[PDB]
Amino acid sequence: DWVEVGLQVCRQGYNMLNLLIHRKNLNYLHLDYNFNLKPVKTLTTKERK
RNA sequence: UUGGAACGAUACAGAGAAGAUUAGCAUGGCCCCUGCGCAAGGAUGACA
Repeated sequence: DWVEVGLQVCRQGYNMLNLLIHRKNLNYLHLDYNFNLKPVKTLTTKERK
């Protein structure tokens, strides 16, 4: 069903973007399920860079 | 007891300013001046 494929692709794209986010083993950027990227805390300027 | 992280965390410190800084004397250069030495050289005074 097309809805099932859409859900699968949304989950797979979330997984791929999550893999890209934790590329350099940095865990202070969180990607929600609505695909909004936000820091998990008040990140320092070096970590922001 | 044994693992995450280790380009991190914390601790200390944080003037992340700006610099070869600055006073005296002697040397050295130049022009005199003064004294002495050295090598010569000028002009001049003096009777029986």
